[PDB]
Amino acid sequence: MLLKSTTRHVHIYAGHVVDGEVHPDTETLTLNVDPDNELEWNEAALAKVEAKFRELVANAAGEDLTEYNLRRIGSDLEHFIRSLLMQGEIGYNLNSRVRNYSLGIPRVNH
Amino acid sequence: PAILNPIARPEVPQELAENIILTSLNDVYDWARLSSLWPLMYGTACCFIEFAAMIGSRFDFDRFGLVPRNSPRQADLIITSGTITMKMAPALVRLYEQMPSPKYVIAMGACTITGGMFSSDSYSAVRGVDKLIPVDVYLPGCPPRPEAIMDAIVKLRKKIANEHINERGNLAQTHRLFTAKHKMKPVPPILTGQYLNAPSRQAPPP
Amino acid sequence: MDLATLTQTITFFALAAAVIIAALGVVLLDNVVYSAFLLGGVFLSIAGLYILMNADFVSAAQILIYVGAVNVLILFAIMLVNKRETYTPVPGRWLRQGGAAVVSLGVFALLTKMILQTPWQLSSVPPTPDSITTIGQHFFSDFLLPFELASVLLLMALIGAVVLARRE
Amino acid sequence: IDLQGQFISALQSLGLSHDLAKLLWLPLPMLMMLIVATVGVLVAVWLERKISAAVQQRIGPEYIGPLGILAPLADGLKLIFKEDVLPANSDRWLFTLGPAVVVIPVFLSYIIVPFGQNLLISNLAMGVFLWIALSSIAPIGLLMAGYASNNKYSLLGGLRAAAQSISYEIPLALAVLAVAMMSNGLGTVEIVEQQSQWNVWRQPIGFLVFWIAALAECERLPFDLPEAEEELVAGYQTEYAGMKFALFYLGAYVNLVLSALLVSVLYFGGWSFPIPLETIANLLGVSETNPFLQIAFAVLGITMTLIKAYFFVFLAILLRWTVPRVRIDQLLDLGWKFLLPVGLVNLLLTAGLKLAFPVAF
Amino acid sequence: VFVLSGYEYFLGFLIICSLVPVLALAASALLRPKSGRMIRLTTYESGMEPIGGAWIQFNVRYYMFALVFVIFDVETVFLYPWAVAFHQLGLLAFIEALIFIAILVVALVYAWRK
Amino acid sequence: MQLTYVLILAALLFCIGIYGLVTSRNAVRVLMSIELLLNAVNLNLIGFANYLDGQQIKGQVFAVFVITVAAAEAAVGLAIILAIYRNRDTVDMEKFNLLK
Amino acid sequence: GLLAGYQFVKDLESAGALALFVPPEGGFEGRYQRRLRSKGYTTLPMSAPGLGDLAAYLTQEHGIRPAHTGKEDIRVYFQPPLVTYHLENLPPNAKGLVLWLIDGKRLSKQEFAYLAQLTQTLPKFKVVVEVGGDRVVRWEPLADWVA
Ligand SMILES: CCCCCCCCCCCCCCCCCC(=O)OC[C@H](CO[C@@H]1O[C@H](CO[C@H]2O[C@H](CO)[C@H](O)[C@H](O)[C@H]2O)[C@H](O)[C@H](O)[C@H]1O)OC(=O)CCCCCCCCCCCCCCCCC
Ligand SMILES: CCCCCCCCCCCCCCCCCC(=O)OC[C@H](CO[C@@H]1O[C@H](CO[C@H]2O[C@H](CO)[C@H](O)[C@H](O)[C@H]2O)[C@H](O)[C@H](O)[C@H]1O)OC(=O)CCCCCCCCCCCCCCCCC
Ligand SMILES: CCCCCCCCCCCCCCCC(=O)OC[C@H](CO[C@@H]1O[C@H](CS(=O)(=O)O)[C@@H](O)[C@H](O)[C@H]1O)OC(=O)CCCCCCCCCCCCCCC
Ligand SMILES: CCCCCCCCCCCCCCCC(=O)OC[C@H](CO[C@@H]1O[C@H](CS(=O)(=O)O)[C@@H](O)[C@H](O)[C@H]1O)OC(=O)CCCCCCCCCCCCCCC
Ligand SMILES: CCCCCCCCCCCCCCCCCC(=O)O[C@@H](COC(=O)CCCCCCCCCCCCCCC)COP(=O)(O)OC[C@H](O)CO
Ligand code: SF4
Repeated sequence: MLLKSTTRHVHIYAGHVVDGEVHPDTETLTLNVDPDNELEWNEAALAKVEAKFRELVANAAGEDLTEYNLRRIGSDLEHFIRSLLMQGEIGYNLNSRVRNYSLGIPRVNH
Repeated sequence: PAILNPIARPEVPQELAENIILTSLNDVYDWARLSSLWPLMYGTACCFIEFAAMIGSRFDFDRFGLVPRNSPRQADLIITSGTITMKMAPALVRLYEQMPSPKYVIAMGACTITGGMFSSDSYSAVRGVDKLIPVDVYLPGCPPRPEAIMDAIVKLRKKIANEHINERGNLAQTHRLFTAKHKMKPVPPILTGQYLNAPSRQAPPP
Repeated sequence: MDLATLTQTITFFALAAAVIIAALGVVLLDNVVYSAFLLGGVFLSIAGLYILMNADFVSAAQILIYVGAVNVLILFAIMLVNKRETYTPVPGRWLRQGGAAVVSLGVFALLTKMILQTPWQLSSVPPTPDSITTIGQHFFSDFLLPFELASVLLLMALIGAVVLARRE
Repeated sequence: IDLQGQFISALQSLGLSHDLAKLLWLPLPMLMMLIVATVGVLVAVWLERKISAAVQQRIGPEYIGPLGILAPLADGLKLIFKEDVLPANSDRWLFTLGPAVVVIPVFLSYIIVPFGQNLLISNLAMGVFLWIALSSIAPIGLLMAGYASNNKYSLLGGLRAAAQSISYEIPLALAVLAVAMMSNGLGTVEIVEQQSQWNVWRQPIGFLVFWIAALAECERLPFDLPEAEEELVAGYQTEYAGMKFALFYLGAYVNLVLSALLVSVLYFGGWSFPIPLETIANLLGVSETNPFLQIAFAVLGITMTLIKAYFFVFLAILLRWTVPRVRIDQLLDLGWKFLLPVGLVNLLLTAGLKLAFPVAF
Repeated sequence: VFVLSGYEYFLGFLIICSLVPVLALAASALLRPKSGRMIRLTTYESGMEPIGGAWIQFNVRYYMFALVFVIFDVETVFLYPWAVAFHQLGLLAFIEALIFIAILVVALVYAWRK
Repeated sequence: MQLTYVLILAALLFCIGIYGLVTSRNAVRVLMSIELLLNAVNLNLIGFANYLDGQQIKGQVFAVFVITVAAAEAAVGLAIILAIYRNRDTVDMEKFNLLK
Repeated sequence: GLLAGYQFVKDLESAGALALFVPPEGGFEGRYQRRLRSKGYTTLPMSAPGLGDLAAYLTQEHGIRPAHTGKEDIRVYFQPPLVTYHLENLPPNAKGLVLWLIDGKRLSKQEFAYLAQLTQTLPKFKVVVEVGGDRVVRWEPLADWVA
């Protein structure tokens, strides 16, 4: 069975997406940043997120594969995404979708 | 750092349509869809009961066409009623993603829009479902009067009637997916059958 | 040379093509459930072929029994025996496969020669439309022994099958 | 009038190969019956939703149309536009075929629904027996919907559905058998023309058996086991999303209007405003070629068929909210332990009464 | 030769009825959202994940209930032409059909006693 | 649509059923092939009844009996297969050989 | 008359501030918003009962104070003007930006007059306010309906 940490704009699984399926593997740790397109992404920001994901899964892991640790990785990835959005590297989508600012409203940095 | 949490500022402006025939057909596409919402029979806690009161004879959502459905495959509306703990958050996202694409969400009660009375000193409640799924309508209040759930249904119908068949592009999932090998010692699942046939149930240890 | 006969020929050849393709699928396909459903396809096509031969009662009877009772039985039993099909190939296979193929082709050629050679007695008189009342007359005048012994046949089949498929 | 005569004659007046005109007319009734079947489905959905609401001191759909008239239209058009899902390891071709095999033979059985004499598609010689044979293909559809799923939830539902649809096929045939004993035949028009001055009054047990067996075709809340939400989620339907699920949602109400019309024609008669109407020689009407009287009696026959079909649709969707469900084993004991013995007893009784008193049988 | 009157309609109506699903299900395919591939494509297990293994614990519960159905399905086929032709037959056919039905009744009793 | 065509079709169905009865390895498929064979026989009977003996149809009653008994023999054969499966736990017809 | 043309958009471009009278079932005015959006105008509905002065929220800035709940002592956010910030983020070929207010019944006549006057200044900015009412979707200029 799968082991996953699924929240908004982060989806970590424990398998390999071959064509759309998941296929639990016990060492792949796929990642699916922002499926619903709450935000608008760039090529540099996605690379930063992938690098953070790698250094978070590789440099700090010798522990079990419980769903607790998967959630613990997803939480750090989402804090990193929120920091990227605060600094302004990315932004909300503004498209005609739901548009509920889940990571905070736009403020003016006083 | 000029404006924190900025907006997109997009390009390629709209590519929307104008001819009377296609907008008149969009009228029917959106009328058939909003006046036959089928909610998923999904309750977790207190608010569900008020939702059930909204099913009862005192005032039923049967008018304006709402028939509660059991499986998410036929449901196109999930009225999240109850506090979502961290134990059950992935059990909701699943039920949401396991459900056809022109779908909607209503976060009812305070415990699904901000965390509610559990937004403080609680270590297990998800502080709002807006950080799990794209909510469409929020109605506040510990258990909201079941004629406030119907007000939320009114505000959701007038949002559904807004959609545009020439705009269903903002409805798929982009799937920016990656991969990274790990070394993390898979453990055996500690949740199986074996409750009464367990050997430790039949005789005390010496 | 007509619109009725043209339809009766086109439908016959369509149903014959359906019979051949579904019957080849029953025996050639690697998956067994596809064969279990193409079998009902065969039975439905043959039920149509009966109607095209002025036999309206026996076609409905076939649809009742073959694609309504025997097919459902075969589907249940095919579900009962699922174990993921770990069939290891056996050496002495091309021998029996080739033998079956050649004996089948030879028997078919022999039967086709026999059918195209013998002078059947066509007896050009239009058949009867009320084909069920006649079958009702033959159950109790001519075919009384078989009609009466089919009951005991069904009873012994029920007894023996319950005994074999019982659980104890 | 004989609209067929006029159509073929006016079409042959401009040539067009008279024999070919008879081929150019089949679509006319073959789609008139489709129209009445679809309207019957809309009526059945509307009646269910508006009668279940009255029974429960409630109000059904009222914000769709004037009286919720457009509620079935909306519920269908929604399911048209819905994204269809096909789960991971499920089969791809038995999936999209189950909901069609459970529907095609339910529509095909409308060949034999009379709606008044000369007002039906090709009164067949097999008639009701052809319907008994065709109603045995839906279990293949349910087994197909269950076998082509990676969900063991729904295979167990497909099996318990295909095992209920075969339990109520022997008594459903033993009731039509007793009706065909009296009817001298099997064609529906020939079955009903024995009512010339109703079979319910001479088959008071076969009527009960037929009606119970027809309600127990995986249709009504008396049973509705594969749809019993609480015990199991939708059974086999739990994985169909768009139009594939609407085919189940639709093939279950057409299978109800069909049964209502069939109980009407077997035990009551799609004719016969109760008095022996055709003995209205008291108005000195030459029915034979009366240009009207023909249309007046046509309308009377259609109304008298629909009254007694609506009676049973009403009574079925009323029992839905009156009779408690039975598990699955109290269900399989109705057939094979109560309905099959009583069906055999009714058949033997009709035989004994037809051999002794050949009049009135 | 073909003398079965009423047929012409069963073929045409069979075609027009088989055309209803393959047309509604194609109209729905033309106008409906595209794919939803990633995790929409899993099996519904009440929100949790499939337990694994995924068998059925085979039971003869539904072979016997199909055996006994086949038996009486054949019985009805044998009884239909007797009932339709009960006029020209009269007596001495009721006796044979009654023997048939009694044998089938003993069959049902045997199936119901185990 | 002639008698020779119906007979050749029945012979070809007989052929296919024989091939499936000898070649197939699963155990229910041989029963399905036997059913194909019995259908090939019923087709002969109905063709002969429709063309040769068309008034007092006697191939059609014989065909009714053939259908009856094919149902019965299937009901018994699936029972035999369930019995052998309950013990050997397979249906591979190339493993029911207790000989040399 | 069961199907509408584009008179709504013309009337909005003429008056500037309309006052809908939608029926209290809320599924028959979204099509008029879709008509607005198809012309080039971009909408944004923000449920009037919940805005402040309507001048600090729409024109000027305003310090939003989130819900500290015992932790995280009082902090302000200063979200930008809800209009001047959305007039800058219009799509390239955008005809304007109309402001939709769902529950307009809660506002007062003073705020209605303010919203009407705000349309003349600040050019690319129209206003629709769903004041509750009639059983058909009728509109009326927002400069009217008051005084
Ligand atoms: C969604 C569900 C509802 C949707 C509606 C269906 C869509 C169609 C909409 C069109 C409606 C307009 C048609 C006007 C109805 C009058 C036509 C008629 O009666 O025509 C009747 C003729 C009669 O046919 C002839 O009828 C003759 C005599 O009548 C016979 O009819 C029966 C057979 O014996 C009776 O037993 C009777 O005694 C017998 O004499 C002979 O049988 C001939 O062989 C036969 O050809 O058939 C025909 O062309 C009829 C063929 C067309 C069928 C349409 C009928 C629709 C039902 C309308 C009922 C109206 C009720 C009252 C309306 C006002 C309100 C109070
Ligand atoms: C070049 C391209 C070409 C492409 C072709 C495609 C284009 C399509 C063309 C236009 C579409 C029109 C579709 C419908 C038109 C109506 C045709 C008609 O009127 O067709 C008339 C037909 C035909 O039957 C009639 O049949 C009699 C004639 O006898 C013969 O008619 C039949 C055919 O032979 C039978 O075989 C009969 O036994 C045979 O003897 C009549 O007198 C007429 O002649 C004959 O037409 O009527 C019947 O079949 C009876 C069925 C209707 C009965 C109505 C009861 C109505 C139900 C009530 C409505 C309300 C329901 C709502 C509530 C429901 C809840 C349950
Ligand atoms: C007088 C009638 C004249 C014509 C009548 C036609 C009626 C049916 C067809 C409607 C016209 C548009 C059809 C195109 C097919 C399609 O869906 O394209 C894909 C686009 C989706 O947009 C697209 O979305 C696509 C992605 S996606 O797959 O949709 O997710 C994306 O690629 C694309 O860019 C985006 O624009 O959708 C459409 O074009 C329309 C789909 C929904 C239209 C429903 C109309 C409802 C009418 C039924 C009610 C009428 C009652 C009876 C009348 C007889
Ligand atoms: C085997 C064959 C079977 C084939 C199957 C058949 C498929 C049929 C598919 C078609 C079904 C469509 C039904 C529509 C019913 C309906 O709309 O509900 C009626 C509702 C009720 O509200 C109304 O609205 C009005 C109020 S208001 O102004 O809207 O607010 C007021 O009238 C009142 O509320 C109420 O009347 O109307 C509406 O709410 C607005 C929706 C607008 C509908 C569009 C008009 C229809 C146009 C068709 C397309 C033609 C294209 C050319 C036109 C230029
Ligand atoms: C349960 C699933 C299905 C199982 C079985 C499926 C198999 C299908 C059944 C096979 C049907 C058999 C063959 C049909 C015979 C056709 C020819 C025929 O029937 O003769 C009739 C006449 O035949 C025809 O005219 C029919 C030919 C047209 C049928 C073609 C199909 C129609 C397709 C739809 C209509 C399309 C029209 C527009 C095309 C441009 C006889 O007329 P009658 O009944 O009145 O008897 C007396 C006769 O009138 C004169 O004495
Ligand atoms: S939202 Fe309020 S009423 Fe509902 S479960 Fe949470 S605390 Fe209880």
